[PDB]
Amino acid sequence: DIQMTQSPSSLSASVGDRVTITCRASQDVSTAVAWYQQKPGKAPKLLIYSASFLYSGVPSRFSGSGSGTDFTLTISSLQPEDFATYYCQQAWAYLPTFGQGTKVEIKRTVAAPSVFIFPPSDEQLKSGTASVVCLLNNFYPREAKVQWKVDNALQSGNSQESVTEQDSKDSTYSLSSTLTLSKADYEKHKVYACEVTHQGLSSPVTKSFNRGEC
Amino acid sequence: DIQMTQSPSSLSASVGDRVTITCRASQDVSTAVAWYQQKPGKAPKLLIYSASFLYSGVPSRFSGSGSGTDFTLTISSLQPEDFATYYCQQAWAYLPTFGQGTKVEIKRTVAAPSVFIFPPSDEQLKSGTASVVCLLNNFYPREAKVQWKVDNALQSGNSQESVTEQDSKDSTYSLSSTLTLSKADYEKHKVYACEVTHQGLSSPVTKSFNRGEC
Amino acid sequence: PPCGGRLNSKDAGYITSPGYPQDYPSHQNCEWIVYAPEPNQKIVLNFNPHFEIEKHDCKYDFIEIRDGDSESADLLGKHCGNIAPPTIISSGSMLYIKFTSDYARQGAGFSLRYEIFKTGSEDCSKNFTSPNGTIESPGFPEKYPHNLDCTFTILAKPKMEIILQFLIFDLCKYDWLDIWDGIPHVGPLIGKYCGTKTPSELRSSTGILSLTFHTDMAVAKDGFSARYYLVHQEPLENFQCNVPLGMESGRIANEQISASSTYSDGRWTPQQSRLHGDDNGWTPNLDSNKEYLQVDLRFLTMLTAIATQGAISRETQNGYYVKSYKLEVSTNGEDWMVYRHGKNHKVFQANNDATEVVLNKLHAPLLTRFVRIRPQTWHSGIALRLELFGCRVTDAPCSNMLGMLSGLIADSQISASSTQEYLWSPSAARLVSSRSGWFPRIPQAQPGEEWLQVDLGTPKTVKGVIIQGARGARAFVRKFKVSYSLNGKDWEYIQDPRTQQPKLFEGNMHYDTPDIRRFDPIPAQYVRVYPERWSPAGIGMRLEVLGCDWTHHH
Amino acid sequence: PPCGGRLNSKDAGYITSPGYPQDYPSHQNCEWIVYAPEPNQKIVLNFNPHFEIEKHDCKYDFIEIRDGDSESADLLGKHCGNIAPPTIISSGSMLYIKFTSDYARQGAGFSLRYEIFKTGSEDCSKNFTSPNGTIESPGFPEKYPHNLDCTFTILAKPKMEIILQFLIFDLCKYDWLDIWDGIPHVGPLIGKYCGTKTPSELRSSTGILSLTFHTDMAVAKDGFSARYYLVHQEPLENFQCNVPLGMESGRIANEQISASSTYSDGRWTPQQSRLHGDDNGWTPNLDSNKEYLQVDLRFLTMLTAIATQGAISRETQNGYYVKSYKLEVSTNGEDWMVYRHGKNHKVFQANNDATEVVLNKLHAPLLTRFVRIRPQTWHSGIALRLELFGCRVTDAPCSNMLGMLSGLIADSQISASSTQEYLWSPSAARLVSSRSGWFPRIPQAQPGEEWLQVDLGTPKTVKGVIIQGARGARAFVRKFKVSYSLNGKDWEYIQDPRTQQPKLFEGNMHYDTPDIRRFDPIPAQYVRVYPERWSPAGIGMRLEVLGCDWTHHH
Amino acid sequence: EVQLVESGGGLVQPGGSLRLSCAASGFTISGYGIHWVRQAPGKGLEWVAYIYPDSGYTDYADSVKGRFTISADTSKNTAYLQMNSLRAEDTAVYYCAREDFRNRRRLWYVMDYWGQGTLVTVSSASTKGPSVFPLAPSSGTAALGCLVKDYFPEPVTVSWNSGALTSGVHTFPAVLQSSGLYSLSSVVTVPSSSLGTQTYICNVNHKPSNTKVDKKVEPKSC
Amino acid sequence: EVQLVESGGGLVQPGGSLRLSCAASGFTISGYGIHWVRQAPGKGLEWVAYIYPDSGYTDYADSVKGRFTISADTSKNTAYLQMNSLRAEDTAVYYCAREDFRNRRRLWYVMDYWGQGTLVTVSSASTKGPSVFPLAPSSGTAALGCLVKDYFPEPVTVSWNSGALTSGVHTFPAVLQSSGLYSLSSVVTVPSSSLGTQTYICNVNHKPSNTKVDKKVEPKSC
Repeated sequence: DIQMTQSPSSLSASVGDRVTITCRASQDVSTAVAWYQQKPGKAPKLLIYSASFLYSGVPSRFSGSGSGTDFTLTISSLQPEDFATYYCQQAWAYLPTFGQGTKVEIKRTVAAPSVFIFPPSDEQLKSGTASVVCLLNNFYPREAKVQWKVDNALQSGNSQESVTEQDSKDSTYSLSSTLTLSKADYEKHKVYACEVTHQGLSSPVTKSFNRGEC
Repeated sequence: DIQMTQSPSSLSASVGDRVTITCRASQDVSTAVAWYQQKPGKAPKLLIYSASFLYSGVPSRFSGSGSGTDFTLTISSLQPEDFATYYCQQAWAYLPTFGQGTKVEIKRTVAAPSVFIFPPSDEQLKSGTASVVCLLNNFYPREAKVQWKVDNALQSGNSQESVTEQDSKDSTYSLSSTLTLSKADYEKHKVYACEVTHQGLSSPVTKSFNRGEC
Repeated sequence: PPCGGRLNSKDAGYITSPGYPQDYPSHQNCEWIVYAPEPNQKIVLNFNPHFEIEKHDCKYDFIEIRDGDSESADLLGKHCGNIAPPTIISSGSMLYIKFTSDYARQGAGFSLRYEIFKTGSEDCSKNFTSPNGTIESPGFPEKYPHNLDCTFTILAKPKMEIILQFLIFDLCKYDWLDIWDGIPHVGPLIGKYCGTKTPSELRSSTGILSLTFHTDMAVAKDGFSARYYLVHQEPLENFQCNVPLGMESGRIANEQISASSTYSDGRWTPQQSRLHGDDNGWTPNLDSNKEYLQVDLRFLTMLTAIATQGAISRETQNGYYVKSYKLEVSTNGEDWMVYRHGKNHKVFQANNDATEVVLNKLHAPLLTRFVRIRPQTWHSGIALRLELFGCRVTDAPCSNMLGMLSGLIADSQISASSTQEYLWSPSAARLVSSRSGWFPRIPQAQPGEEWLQVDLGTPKTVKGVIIQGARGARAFVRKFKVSYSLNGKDWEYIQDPRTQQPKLFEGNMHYDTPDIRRFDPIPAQYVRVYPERWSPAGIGMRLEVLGCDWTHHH
Repeated sequence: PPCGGRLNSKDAGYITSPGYPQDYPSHQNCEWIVYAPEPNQKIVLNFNPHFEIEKHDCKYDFIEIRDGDSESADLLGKHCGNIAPPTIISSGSMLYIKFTSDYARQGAGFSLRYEIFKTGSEDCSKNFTSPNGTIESPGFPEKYPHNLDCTFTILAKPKMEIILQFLIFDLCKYDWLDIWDGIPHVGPLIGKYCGTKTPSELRSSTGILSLTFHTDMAVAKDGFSARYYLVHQEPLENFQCNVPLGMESGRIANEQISASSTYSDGRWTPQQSRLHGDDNGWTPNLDSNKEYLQVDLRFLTMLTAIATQGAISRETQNGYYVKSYKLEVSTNGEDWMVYRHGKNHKVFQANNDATEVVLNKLHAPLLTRFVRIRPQTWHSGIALRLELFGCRVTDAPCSNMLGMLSGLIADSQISASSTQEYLWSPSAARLVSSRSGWFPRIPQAQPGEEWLQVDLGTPKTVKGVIIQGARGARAFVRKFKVSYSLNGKDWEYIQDPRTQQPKLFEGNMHYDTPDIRRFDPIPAQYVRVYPERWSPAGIGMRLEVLGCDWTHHH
Repeated sequence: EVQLVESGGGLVQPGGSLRLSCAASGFTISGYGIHWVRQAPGKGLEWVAYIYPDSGYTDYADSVKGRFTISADTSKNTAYLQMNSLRAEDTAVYYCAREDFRNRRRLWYVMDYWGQGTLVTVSSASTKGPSVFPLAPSSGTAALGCLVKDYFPEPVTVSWNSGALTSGVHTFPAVLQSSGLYSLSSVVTVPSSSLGTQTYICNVNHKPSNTKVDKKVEPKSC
Repeated sequence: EVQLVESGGGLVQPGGSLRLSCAASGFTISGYGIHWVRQAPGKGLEWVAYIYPDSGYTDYADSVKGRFTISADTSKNTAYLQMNSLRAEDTAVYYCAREDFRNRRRLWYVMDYWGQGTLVTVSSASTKGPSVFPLAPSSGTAALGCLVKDYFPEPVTVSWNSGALTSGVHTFPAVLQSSGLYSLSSVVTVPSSSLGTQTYICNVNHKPSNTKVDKKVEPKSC
């Protein structure tokens, strides 16, 4: 099989920046190379065929060059909506193949997160286990530190992060930290809190709650 | 659809007789007509293609003529083994179709049947019902009268005939008459008998048995 | 039952060599056209595996599928032997199949099935009725994310000129837009456009003007925007057919002007041949009598005068000018006539110098579309400035072309006494647009025996005919008579008062260049032309009918 | 990497226009042969849908699949455009594909896949070693209820003549049996038989004789039974090459005798031309010098004398007889030579009357297969009775043909200095059987530079060569030298004692009629012929090697 | 050797679906014509459908058009016949037959090799394994047999001593009883001297119920 | 309008079998190229197989050759992909895409229209419907959500007020817990004045278990 490898495998760049993905084929492929665009959880879209020909509907800000073994996609004036993963494919051999893909990320102003903390609900405790969420709504960059404390017992290796795909309008992420422990262990302690270090905060924010409340 | 109809729809004729099946097509068919031979419970065999051409292996005693709307199979020197049903097919229209078929029967010397009578077995009575068989082994012609008597009460509409397909060696038939009644009704009577009128017997033969025997 | 024909694939059907499966006859020429009822659609054919045609190397017997319609479509396949061809999908809305048989030996033949193949494309066609409006791509200024295949036709009530002018044009295999003087593939082609080849304004008095328009998702961005106007005209009687057709005014676009060649420096282009142009003029790459300036008037126009000058070299002050020339005209730019005066050609006496203008009025008006001036003698070199004068055949009162040329008269309304081909396309009889012409069965017939007939469809006032020769030993009708009828059953010949006798009209002197014959306006739904005399090659004819609609009491 | 070749489809493979998918080069002539390793089998091809070749009407670029092998097989398909051809299944064990490219514009091209297509037929082939036995259909006298495709070859140790004679023959599209003087499709065809055309006895000293035999279930009853014998011969030295070849004895069968025509009454047939026949003789339908009696000797025979008489009309007692004639000979019945004496033809003085016999011994012995006598002058009419005299090239001692003609020398053992075609079938160099001949790259080369070489495969006693011209401005070699070697690496030229100098052998005077050249028996595994002189058209050559096996101590 | 072997036939609910397989050995099926022909119990041959796998050409008798779908997997050298919406009158034995048309205009639509047939039965009636009762001789030539009673669907197959005894046997055509279930008998006549000193076992087999019972017939009394 | 809609994907036992359907609307599939391309969770696109139904030409990536069988019913304008002997690493979303090659050498093996993808999951793990717990606000902008816990296989789909509320919502990627079951949360931020006077119901749906529970989230205490 002809193998395609893409360079770089991921990049962040600001809106309006020209951006250049590259794709090197393991042997001559004439101009028979296609570019697709995949947004997460959606089918790929054809952008470029035969190396340099825009497919219908594609913003003219996209363009392809290449001619043999190296090929290059170019987004000249990057847009938020252009957040996606981009695949090259060779359309030459009997069997098609794609590159592993280049993931493009948009660089924006720093956005301080809004941190919220949710306790479990009666419904849940009654079954067997309890879980405590920490929403960091809308921030940038994605690189954000989360710390959990249970009567200040800096717990670790007992909770999980899930990060939203970058908004293709505002270019921000949201992040959830979910903390599992048995109801047996949960009743041991009253006040649970969540602490969030992230660039766009001048110092760590810590959100918290009283068990029982009223 | 082009319809094919065969003439006659059945015939008996002696060994060595020339025999002539006929097939009339519902509209011109050039010479595009095939003849198959079907022995019972076996797949059909191609004999003749394109009206007049013998297929491989077929005894030269078979031959086909025809040329438009009437066609004719001819077995010149009929053999016992030639007992079968013969189909014509038109091989002209987009959709093939066959004739309803001509069934050929071999005419032999008259053969007096051997009549045997079987009572039920303990095994059977115990379940619920009993059945009494009357084998007429090997005879000709197939036209044979069977009468049943239960203490001379000429029973009718309570038993069934099953006739073997004509032997393609000795050209004879065998026939079974099976008599159903409930064990309730069966014990009413002791001596059951079977009577067989058939041409090749100079007078009716009657086979019988004693219930209990020993 | 003559083999071949035109099948409308709206409903899936079969086509087989005449006998099939009975062996096909010798000496055989079946041709079919399978068409989809939408431009949108494609045709697909699948053959039956039981396929037998004579071998050798298809020298003798064979099947030919061509892509479109007619023999000059690309060959999708030529087959012969015992192997049926593989699925053939059209690229347009139409296919052409031809079966050929030699005078020697045959075989079972072939059977295929045709049906519409759906590609995905949308039929976005619209008809335009209103006084003014925009004709454009769907979604213009942007791409409609779909293939398209659409007819835009403008329809105008009689006495109304159609003006079409394009604002933006941004498109020859993937995308194109051809413009038709009539119904597409029935009227003549005005021209095929594609690219950023932005087409010049068009003024049609034919009563229809239509565009076929095709796109592809493989072309990244494409579309067009145009405007149309319906302007009322008023036919005067007091009216000379000598208006300038628009070299100086520019109503003839640069697009329409062309030539055999032009000087190497590119400073004497065809587009400088406009009368009174202050920048040089037209000169060819050489100076010889095998050279010409061509103007395409686009629509069938009446030419009545030519006016020419020379030219002063703006860069050197030299004086070049033509001294004499011949005129060469055609209805389709392919078949040409050199204007005659008496037996031999007509040499026009042109200029004596560069600046002054020389007028030459034609003997009698000449009906054409493409015009060529051809220099014969000159001073120094071949310099040329030019105006053409005339007017529209429609500028006469009650003189509309009634549908033969456009297609507003359907094939079904066009009948004939005999026809030479067993199965005969009625559109073959159409003035100018027909690829060949009407020929009778023995085209050397006895006079008054043969005739062509036009059913106008409702009772009209008929005021003339236009008559033309036949394209495809070149037949034309030299003299003819005309009868008319309202019933289709009771017929009156157009009488001549001098002679008291069916009037005998003059016909053509040429297979291409047509002639208008007018007469007292009579009421008629049916008109018939009966040839009386013809060229040595026999009767060959194309026809249009001139007239207008019927209209008081208390 | 020269495009095209011969592929053994035992393993499924691909064939594509050279570049594919890269556009194919211009000016291109790829031809392939795809063959199954069993007669049994068929070839099937399936094309890739991505197929692009130049349009127009395949006038310029195209693909051609022919059914069998060579350009004169029937055309299964000729394609060009963007539609790949549909599955092509062979009818034999072999297919031929050819791709053509003009010197102007190209496209992606084509790719197909080949593999063996299994039909159901059985390969019932057998080789025959034993002194005597029956060669017959399976199940004979009856039908074997299966298709068949079988090679029967008889193989004989050297010095053993093979005699084949048929008892019953009951079979040209469904069934046939061709007989080969060698390995089928490598040796010459002795003849194709089918029907109740019961073939005459054959005596072959070639060392092999083989039959290919094909049947169908569509033929109701068919089969054949024959017998073969291996008879020991003993080559004498004291032996004249003047034995009668068998018109009178009948060893030449009626089957083998033929003529341009024969008299209308059918009472002077060719089969009456046997010397001393008491029933009339051979006369043609007219009497002219454009007429001939033909005898096919079947195998390559040496002719040394002709004896002719006239004939007395048995029904009228008239005396007809030929007075003079020319002789015309060929190795394949297609390419002919008129016997020469000096510059011009040889007129043979024949008879003075009907009864008496006239003998004419050839000047020198002539190696041929087909013989034609051609009357030139005659008394009253053309009457002819005839014997041919000669013997087998094998009747010399140690003079076996060593495999070039039969195929017992494989293609792999046949090499050359240059060859004109990039990729060159080695079988092209075979005496008589090769369809064309060996031509070098520039066929007008410098002497001693070019050579053809035969690897006999083990060390043999070599005693001569047979040399022939080339069939397909007709080249033949006029003079040559021979070198030999045991090592394939140390080479000795055959020396001439008079001159003390590599011996220079005489070659051919004709492109077809071959010449035997013998010499002192030397040991050799490799033999080389180096042309020194040739006809104006250049070097063209076919070759066989004569010799025998090596064999004392204590 | 050219062969066709059908499979996948059997009992099926009306309205239900079923899929026959025609499996070619000895030759490649693409580039032949594979036809299905059916035969309703004791009636004539009905042509039903066909396929020509290289091209894809298929076509169907009106009696099945819209409900049956002929097809072919040439990588498996097999043709299929997918039957849906099954009516009672589809009940029949279904043969698949080869047509060799390439280069043979005279043999077009001629069916030269036929599979062995597979039985498609369409009934709301359920499966039922048989009861095997012996038919015992008396107390020259005397005869004996086996009564295969109360089964459905067809067919049953009988043999004696596992094939060892063929000559003289007679297996009768199943009759359809008023009860809705079939029953047949198999008999053999044999010497009344080798009677009562010879093993006579009949071997009844019924695929549809997965029943084999080999019953030993003796002449018993008291 | 040209469309492709896959179906027939889901959870399946290893070694087991499954059959995807690509269903073309808007155009006839014969005379196009129908490709299958798969994408393993969060990895790149793998080409797997294709078919060109007029001809029959098919071919396959080595990673599936011998186990997968692409095919097409043009009477139903659909292409299929029959997968057998399923390994774990076949787990992926499976797209089918159209290739328009006739007369277009530059668009050969180019995939211009893509179906929506269907998810094939290969696990010995069994199906399990989810538990939906609410995430209740406090006691400017306060936020709230739903915790969809303890389900398998993927995917779950969340919505608020049946689509009525989109703007400001965030449904998180399911994480695989150490327990082997997935869980995600969906949140939305909204004004703390319209809080406690507005119906906020999240709508969790899980096809694989046939569960819909629409849970109403409130800020409760005591």
